[PDB]
Amino acid sequence: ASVHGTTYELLRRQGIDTVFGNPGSNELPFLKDFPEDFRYILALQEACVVGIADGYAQASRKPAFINLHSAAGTGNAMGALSNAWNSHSPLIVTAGQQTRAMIGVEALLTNVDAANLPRPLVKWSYEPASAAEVPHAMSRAIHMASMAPQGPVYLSVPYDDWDKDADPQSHHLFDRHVSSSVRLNDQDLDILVKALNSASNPAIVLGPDVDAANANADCVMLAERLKAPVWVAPSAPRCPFPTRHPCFRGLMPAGIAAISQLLEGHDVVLVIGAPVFRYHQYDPGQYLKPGTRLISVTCDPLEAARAPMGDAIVADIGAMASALANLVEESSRQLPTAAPEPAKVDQDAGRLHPETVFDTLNDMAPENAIYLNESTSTTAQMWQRLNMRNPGSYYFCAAGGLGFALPAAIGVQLAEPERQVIAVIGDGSANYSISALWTAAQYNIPTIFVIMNNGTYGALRWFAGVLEAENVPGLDVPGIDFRALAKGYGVQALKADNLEQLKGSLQEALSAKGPVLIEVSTVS
Amino acid sequence: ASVHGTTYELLRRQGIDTVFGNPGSNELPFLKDFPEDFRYILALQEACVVGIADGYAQASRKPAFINLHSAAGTGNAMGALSNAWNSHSPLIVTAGQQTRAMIGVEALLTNVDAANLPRPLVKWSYEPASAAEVPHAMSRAIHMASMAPQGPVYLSVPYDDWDKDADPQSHHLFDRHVSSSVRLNDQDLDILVKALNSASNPAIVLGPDVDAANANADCVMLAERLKAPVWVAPSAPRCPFPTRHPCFRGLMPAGIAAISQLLEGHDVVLVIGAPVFRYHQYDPGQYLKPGTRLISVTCDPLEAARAPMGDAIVADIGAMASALANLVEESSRQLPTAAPEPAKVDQDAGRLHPETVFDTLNDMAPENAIYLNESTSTTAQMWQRLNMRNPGSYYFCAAGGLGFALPAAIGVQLAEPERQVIAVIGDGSANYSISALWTAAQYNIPTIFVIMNNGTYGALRWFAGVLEAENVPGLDVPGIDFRALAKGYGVQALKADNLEQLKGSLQEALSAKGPVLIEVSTVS
Amino acid sequence: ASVHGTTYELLRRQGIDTVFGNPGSNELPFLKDFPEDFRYILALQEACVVGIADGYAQASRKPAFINLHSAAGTGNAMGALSNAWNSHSPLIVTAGQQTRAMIGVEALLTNVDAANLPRPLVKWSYEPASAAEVPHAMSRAIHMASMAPQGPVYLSVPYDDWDKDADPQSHHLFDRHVSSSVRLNDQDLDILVKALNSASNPAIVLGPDVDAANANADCVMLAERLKAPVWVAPSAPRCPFPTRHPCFRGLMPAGIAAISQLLEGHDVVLVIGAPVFRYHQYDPGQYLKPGTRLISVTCDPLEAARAPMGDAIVADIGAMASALANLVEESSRQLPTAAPEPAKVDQDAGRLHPETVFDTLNDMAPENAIYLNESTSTTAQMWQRLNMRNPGSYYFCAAGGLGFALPAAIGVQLAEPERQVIAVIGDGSANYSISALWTAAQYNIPTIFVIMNNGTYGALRWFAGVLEAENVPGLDVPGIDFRALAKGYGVQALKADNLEQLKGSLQEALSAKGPVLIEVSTVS
Ligand SMILES: Cc1ncc(C[n+]2csc(CCOP(=O)(O)OP(=O)(O)O)c2C)c(N)n1
Ligand SMILES: Cc1ncc(C[n+]2csc(CCOP(=O)(O)OP(=O)(O)O)c2C)c(N)n1
Ligand SMILES: Cc1ncc(C[n+]2csc(CCOP(=O)(O)OP(=O)(O)O)c2C)c(N)n1
Ligand SMILES: [Ca+2]
Ligand SMILES: [Ca+2]
Ligand SMILES: [Ca+2]
Ligand SMILES: [Ca+2]
Ligand SMILES: [Ca+2]
Ligand SMILES: [Ca+2]
Ligand SMILES: [Ca+2]
Ligand SMILES: [Ca+2]
Ligand SMILES: [Ca+2]
Ligand SMILES: [Mg+2]
Ligand SMILES: [Mg+2]
Repeated sequence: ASVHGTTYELLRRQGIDTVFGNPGSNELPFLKDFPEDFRYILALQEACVVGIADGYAQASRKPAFINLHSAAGTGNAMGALSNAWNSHSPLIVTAGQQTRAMIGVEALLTNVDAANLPRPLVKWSYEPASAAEVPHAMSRAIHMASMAPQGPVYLSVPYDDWDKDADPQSHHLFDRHVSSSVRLNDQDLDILVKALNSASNPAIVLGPDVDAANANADCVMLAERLKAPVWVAPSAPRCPFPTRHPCFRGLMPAGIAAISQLLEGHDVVLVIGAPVFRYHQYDPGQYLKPGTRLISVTCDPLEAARAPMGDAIVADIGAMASALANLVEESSRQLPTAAPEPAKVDQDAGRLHPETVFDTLNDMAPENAIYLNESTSTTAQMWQRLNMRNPGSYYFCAAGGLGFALPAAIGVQLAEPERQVIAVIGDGSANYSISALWTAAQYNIPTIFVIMNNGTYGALRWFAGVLEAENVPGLDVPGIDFRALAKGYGVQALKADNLEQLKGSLQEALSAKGPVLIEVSTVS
Repeated sequence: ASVHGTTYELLRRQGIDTVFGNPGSNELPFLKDFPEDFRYILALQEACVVGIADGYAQASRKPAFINLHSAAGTGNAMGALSNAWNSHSPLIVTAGQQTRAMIGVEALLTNVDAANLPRPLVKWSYEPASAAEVPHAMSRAIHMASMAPQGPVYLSVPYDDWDKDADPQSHHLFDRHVSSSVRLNDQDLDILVKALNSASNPAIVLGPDVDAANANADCVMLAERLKAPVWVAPSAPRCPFPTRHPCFRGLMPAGIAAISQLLEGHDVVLVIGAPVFRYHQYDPGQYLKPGTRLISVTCDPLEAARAPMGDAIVADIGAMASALANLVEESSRQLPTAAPEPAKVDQDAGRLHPETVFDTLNDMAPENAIYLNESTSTTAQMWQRLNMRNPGSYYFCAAGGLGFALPAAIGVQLAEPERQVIAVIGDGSANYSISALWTAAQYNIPTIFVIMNNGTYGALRWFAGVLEAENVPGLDVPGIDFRALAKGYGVQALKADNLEQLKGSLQEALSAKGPVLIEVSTVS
Repeated sequence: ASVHGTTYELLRRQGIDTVFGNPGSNELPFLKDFPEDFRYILALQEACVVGIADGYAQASRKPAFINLHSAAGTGNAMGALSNAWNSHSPLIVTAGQQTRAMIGVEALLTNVDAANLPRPLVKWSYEPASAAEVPHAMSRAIHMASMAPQGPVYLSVPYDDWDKDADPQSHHLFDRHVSSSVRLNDQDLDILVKALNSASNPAIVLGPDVDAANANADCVMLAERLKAPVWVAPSAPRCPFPTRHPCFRGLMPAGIAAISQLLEGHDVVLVIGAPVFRYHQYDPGQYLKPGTRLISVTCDPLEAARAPMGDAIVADIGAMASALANLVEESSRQLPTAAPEPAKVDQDAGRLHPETVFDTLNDMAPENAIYLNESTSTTAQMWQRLNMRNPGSYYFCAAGGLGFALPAAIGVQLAEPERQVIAVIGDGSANYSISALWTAAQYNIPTIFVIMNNGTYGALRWFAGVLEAENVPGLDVPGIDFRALAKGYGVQALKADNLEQLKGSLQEALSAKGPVLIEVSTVS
């Protein structure tokens, strides 16, 4: 067998059947004789390739396989890798290298010092020392991406390796099963359970690894048993809990003082599947108020190590959430009361308040819709106004890096064909990965893109006001016609200049069989 | 509180009370006002510092704290870090940096790009961005070293940081408990147990992480229940099993073909706490013969990912070994028969055969002795001839890097004052870290050093013969007087030119109250 | 031709005929069939290997070739590389790697992520992607080490590559000549010369790259023409000027305020072949006083970039010094007056003051002696008391990293067999690379080692006093018998407890035909 044949068998045997890519010359020998049972999803720029793959992996809860061109292609994707690192996305990033005979002279297309290029944004990065090692290196990549804490990995392959003979002993790679589905030993788990049962006013904080693990339902049972309020950890990349469940308390503000105040009076705070904490704004104060003990369950040693407070347990979130949900006592305390309905913001017949947009989406979208957020000034309102009952219903750039949501919404839609995906994206954010739209058109992936157009980088204008910063350049982005951009990449385009048009446009988008972009005129 | 005071409180609160070090100017502000409840162990070169700390950590089964001088001191220790990485040794390596005001100009003693210096031999490497971050960075270092898979970490601290005010919120660091004591979820554990119970001819292979976890006794119960032979995984850094237990089958040869042949006929091979496998010699062939399934339990994702065959589970070795030992059925098969006694090699009244040395050590040493091996051509015979009943009884440079055993034997002896440590070290190996002897003298740490002196790099001569390599320079090391070197560093010195003198010397060494070096004239 | 044959031809053709090494298994296939016209110099630990090679390269003013064993051997040498980086030493560091077929599984002796190991202490670091690339990679290593600014490089080679067929086109590598012998263009050079000619009170500061370039005599002519005082830049690794020339003003103190004060009143300060500046102690103040302009000529962009003041020119020091010396006008100012003779410190019949030692060395040593300094508390006195008329007469660990001088003195002596080398080394420093003594004995390299024994890390005690630091552990090193250590490695040993014995011992050492160590009892 060739290295090419053995590697594709490995991938198939390990459950991979889709390649997200932008091709180049170093990759043609890998991509040739492309197996009939595999799918290739082309995107026009590598941030888009990786974004699409990322959404696909996150939604599918399985690794996604990527093929990029050498250093320039990998480099174009590195902002996308920043997000993937923070979301623990299992991405197998492969890139082609020059033929081994031309690496030394640094011929054009040579990826110099290749394994260092994507660092520090990958779990593992490697270029094999021989062609026969490639299948083994690919196996390592698959498992490194897939083991807890999941994350992106990188493999560079000289293009002449593919046609070489594989090692017959590579067959032992095909069916390897590697598990990290582990939980705290029984003795120490019993101690934890007793601490939760004995708490007088527990609280629960959930992060993205709960949704990644599909531990949402177990966390609901845990919160109902403990009669505890539930918050989503700050800067949330995913939604880990039904947002109209009586226990839900919403998104935590991303500040030290604000979180310790929220937790005041709670004697035990159990954090699951989140860093402690992904703060953002400067908000100095106490990490915890006196009287609060924090206990973190994380899939990631790096999270456990950097938490400035609390005990931690490093384990699989699915295994731990299931165990905890089934072991804790049913408290006789009263179940928390559901959050009140959000207020309706006054809306005239002119430009749309973002609150209006979210309320209308929540009114019209199916109950199993999936939302993506890259409307950076409106996140708090979005979290308050969308009823997200199901797992896998929300994604936000986990490193704050713009250019995620537009391609990721395509990948999510590919992963979940029966769930309408709706990406809510600011006019600023929409540009970073605008060319991703083409992939939705070409493959007829019926994502809905809602562009919130207020002509400015609104979150930056706001922060400049907080800083009392004057004379800041580059905050406005006037003069972008998003309907024309949609037409440019073959996506049906609609406008909404007022509420009546928003409703009409959303009705048309929801029934459409292809992707749709709606340009919404929002308040400045 | 100062950064100095807060950091030492953190260390004390986290169980650290000993600093292994070689001082320098960037470190004086850390070392001043040294707490009265801490111990400083000086060594004369940094390979020795780290070696001593490594032995201490491995034997104590807890982190060891190190302080080195900037780049040159760290660099002198990097061979020692190569071994520590492979043995999963929890070492907290700190190094002082220039004052922040002098870093830019690269004043003498500036550690340039400091965090990159020890890579790739550390789990985590960091220089804090401010003085008030130092306690938090130290906390990260402690936990990163201590979480599974354990390993060395590195922290560089500008010397002016120590006197600065600490953040009062650093108090939340002091009592953090971080656990990775996890095991496979119940459903999948039951599947594994059923596979072991249903095996017709199981075998067990154990590596160093069993001894590190003190899982030895649980593995004995597991092997007795399964009626299975037990091997030690190749290139063994530690001894995970009683070497005269009826199930013990010794050290596996470090070759692909040799191991698959040994495992032939065994339908299930359970590997615990080892890489799959730390091969050494070129010995191409099948990774496994038809009919053998391999299952690996490892504490290290990197091990699980690179295994070329078998299923893997990433979990704590102590937790998994205890669970497996208590869940498997008692097989009705006959218990394996103990290995026969080793042959007595003919010995005249002249230079000593290594077999003779090991037999005599085994005859005279206490049953709870601890051995270290850095006699590279005699390892197989050592493993056959020493009855090691207890955990923590054997150490060998885990990366094959010479210069470990002499300092590590001092650290092991410090960790286990009631257990006589005996380091068996070749004349070649003894030089790498010879100055470590001084620490044993100064602190009166009564390690016994047995120098196997045959005048040559014997393992290299042997391999040159295997390669049929002629005209290889640098293989002989004549003209070293080890008694004179011992006197140089204040260690009592004895000679053994024949068996009678070996017995006499060992009797004197075993009764001595200080360290002793015995120079043994072994066969060329 | 094999890769082995082609590589050794390349080395020979490029002027390399000596391998400094400590062997291992990954290196035997390189070292076998060792050419009859090459020399192998064995040392017992890799800090010693590299130190010896470094001294050889610095003194010979040509690259030195090193062969180390994989990661552990390379790691043991990294403190030595810290010094080599700072001294711009052209060192070609090669290390053997596992056979390509065993790299993936990380067999014992695999150097993982090899090219990252010695970073950031090398100019270039690389592992070739195929066997046929090895000669080309070796060529790159040779030239990268040798081009200005010179420095260490690293090459890792899988051991199976050596026996493979080489590319016949590798013959184009053999006779490549690569020059960096460049100087400032004529127009800008004329501007510089006019600035020097028009200065009313110029000063000159010289660093180690002057001695490396053998630009010493040109700098003498330059200083005589400009009638300018000459200082050696701080933390001096080499001596760039005759120390009894009337213009010489000695070693600059390594402090910001102290240097700007020394330069006050000098309208133009020309720095050649030094960083601006290798400060050490904290001595805040002005980089330059008003009225002083600084101009730096450096071979190193990194030096030019980080200088906090002055203009800079990046060029070859030899070419620039020769051009400047021959272009500047002869000033009619009076030649500076020679520094006065140093004072004779009172000396009783007891332990030796370091001043006494240096005065006696200067009285008895040949005029073409070469000195090395690793007596860290006595450097200022050494620089005042030794008349060093010739180039290549002084070496001091360029990064301050101890363990340089003892092995480097052996390498210097090998490079300069007609020049008596005298290494003056503190009792603390002597231990770091003590095993290097064996190489001097085995090869009969007649270096003289003068051990200044005061029982303590005196420079650290002094600095602790400056800091007013109490309770600093680890500052004393009692109980080392250096005569016994010398005997241990086969080096003739002498003692000097008083001045009469010092003179007697030095007379015997100077006439000896082998290496000699003198243990001198110096004042505490
Ligand atoms: C790749 C990248 N570049 C720059 C930023 C900085 N960024 C933070 S929010 C913001 C404005 C985004 O504007 P828009 O999408 O229109 O949303 P709005 O803030 O107006 O709601 C920008 C540019 C970023 N996070 N990522
Ligand atoms: C730091 C380091 N340098 C070099 C080697 C290569 N090495 C492998 S075994 C060997 C010989 C050791 O000789 P000795 O300790 O006398 O034992 P013997 O082989 O004679 O039993 C050497 C140098 C190594 N493993 N580590
Ligand atoms: C590898 C290394 N480790 C530690 C130091 C810190 N160091 C600075 S000077 C000094 C003392 C050296 O003592 P000695 O050689 O006896 O000379 P003295 O200071 O007594 O003159 C030490 C350990 C260093 N520079 N390099
Ligand atoms: Ca509504
Ligand atoms: Ca799907
Ligand atoms: Ca906007
Ligand atoms: Ca016996
Ligand atoms: Ca103990
Ligand atoms: Ca030997
Ligand atoms: Ca005199
Ligand atoms: Ca010469
Ligand atoms: Ca001293
Ligand atoms: Mg990078
Ligand atoms: Mg490094």
